[PDB]
Amino acid sequence: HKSEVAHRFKDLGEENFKALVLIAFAQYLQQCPFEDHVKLVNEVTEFAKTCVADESAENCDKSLHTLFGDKLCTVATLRETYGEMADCCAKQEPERNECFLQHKDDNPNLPRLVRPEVDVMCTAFHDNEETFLKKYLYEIARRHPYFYAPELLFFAKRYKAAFTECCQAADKAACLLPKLDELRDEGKASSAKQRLKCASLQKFGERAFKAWAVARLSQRFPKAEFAEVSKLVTDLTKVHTECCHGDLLECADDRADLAKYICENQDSISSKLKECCEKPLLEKSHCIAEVENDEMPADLPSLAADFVESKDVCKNYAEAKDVFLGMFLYEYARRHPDYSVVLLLRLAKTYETTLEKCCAAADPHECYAKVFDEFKPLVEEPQNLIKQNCELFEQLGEYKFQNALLVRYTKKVPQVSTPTLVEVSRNLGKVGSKCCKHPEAKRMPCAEDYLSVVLNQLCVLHEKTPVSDRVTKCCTESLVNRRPCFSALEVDETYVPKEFNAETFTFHADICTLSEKERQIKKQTALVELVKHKPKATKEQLKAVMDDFAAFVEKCCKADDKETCFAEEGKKLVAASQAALG
Ligand SMILES: CCCCCCCCCC(=O)O
Ligand SMILES: CCCCCCCCCC(=O)O
Ligand SMILES: CCCCCCCCCC(=O)O
Repeated sequence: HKSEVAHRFKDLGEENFKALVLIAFAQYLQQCPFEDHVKLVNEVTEFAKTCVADESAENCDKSLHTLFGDKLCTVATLRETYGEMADCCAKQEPERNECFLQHKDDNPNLPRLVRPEVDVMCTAFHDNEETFLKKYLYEIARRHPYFYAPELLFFAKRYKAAFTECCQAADKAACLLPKLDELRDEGKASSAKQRLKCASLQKFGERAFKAWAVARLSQRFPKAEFAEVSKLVTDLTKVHTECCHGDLLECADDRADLAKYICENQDSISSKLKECCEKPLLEKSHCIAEVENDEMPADLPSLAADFVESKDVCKNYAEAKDVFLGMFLYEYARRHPDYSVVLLLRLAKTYETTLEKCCAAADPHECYAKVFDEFKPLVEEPQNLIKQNCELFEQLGEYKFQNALLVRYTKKVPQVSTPTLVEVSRNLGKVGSKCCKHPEAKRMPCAEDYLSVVLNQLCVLHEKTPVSDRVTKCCTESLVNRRPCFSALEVDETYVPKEFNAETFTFHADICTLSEKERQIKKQTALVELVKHKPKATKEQLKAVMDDFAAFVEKCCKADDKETCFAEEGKKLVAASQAALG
């Protein structure tokens, strides 16, 4: 066109336009004050309007990149607030922007964001909802500089809706709070999955990512043709590459184009792309990305036919080893939307391995014959894992469930810090409630989805401060094998118990007046230390100590005399127990 600005303005809309302009400036200039950005966004929104009136207007022709970088350098403090960054402003653009991208901090040093009181929020909301929302958007944006802007703007709207529906309720806290807590987990998972994808794309390479994308796309569009899927796995991979790099404009467009393409060729891909394809430009890609699995064709051959019996398996495989393996995935994946992608990748690598051992010997069509027999154990393991954990989560609550995990993982890796153990066992438990809620069909995939980021967080920390060689083995190990590795660790027999400390087992009646949250975290932290001290304790010897401690609290946090019963009856328990546990 002529005016790239006008086009995007007209396209996006004043409302979404200003929101994104802010998020953008916020992600680059993570240090300037809110008041500073609003001024920028306004100066910018005013310009764009100029172009929407007359495209020939000065600069209305300039490239978005050029215009953007021009304003960033309009920041005087730049040199003292950012210093080195102010140096980028001295280059021709290809480099100037490339320069900017570099000085983007992934993990800056800002004060953790504290959640005000429901009523303080609801009032701020009502008084001036624009600057209240804009201000909070600016706070999130600057802390997560690589979060895909449009997706962030999409959470924003989900936030604006919780306050709208809740701030008008009798019990605003019972309404809002459980909503903010959810939005928080989702937003945190989302940012972790993005970061996780770029990490793997660089660590493991284009091949692995393409293999992942194939199995992934085959489950959703089981009707599209492998040629169609390859077309998409190719573009898709190009999209993450650019998005990961950091350029929002490039990333934004790449996503736009691929979304349009998918829509025009709807029929060739899936039947469920109905809604997503009618939605506006800003929601299309996101919608499609979340879309539901199209139904898998009823009449289709068997796999053993084309991949087990066939005496060409080796001829076609050697002709092009990757295109053939991708076919196996495409074929196996669209037949199993109930499998986790990592399970699929686990099979493809098992197939690839035997295919290499058999196409090089006597009579292969007989070497790789008992291959599907090798898949059984691989499949049965995660399945049984889900069954056993969802069946137990049904016997004990989410809390009494998390505790069981606590015991399990502390015995596996006692070395791990206690606050870390709790955080992890906590998260895992939550994964237990959102996934065990689906039928045997959507379980495995649900689990892998959450587990991935959870497990990755565990490694990200451990990375910073290693503590166990065992976690490091599983963590730096195969991404496809991370989970299995951990489920594999056995009770650490090496580990030498920690010296007793009653201070660590000194509870004061304050626990009587603590939110169910702090109450648990309190009892749960003790539980961890308890096992770190006596790791050979049984579930019997432990269910006992836990139950005794159970009634105990009811006896003093409800007695006319409090902190006494907590010091007299307590002295008795730490004693009875100390002995009960050899
Ligand atoms: C912002 C990255 C923080 C990582 C935390 C991931 C959220 C845990 C997922 C969940 O249990 O709901
Ligand atoms: C294992 C091959 C690496 C491909 C990267 C896939 C990362 C997706 C992580 C997830 O969301 O679960
Ligand atoms: C230190 C954190 C403990 C790691 C737990 C990893 C989860 C594996 C799932 C399971 O087998 O239950």
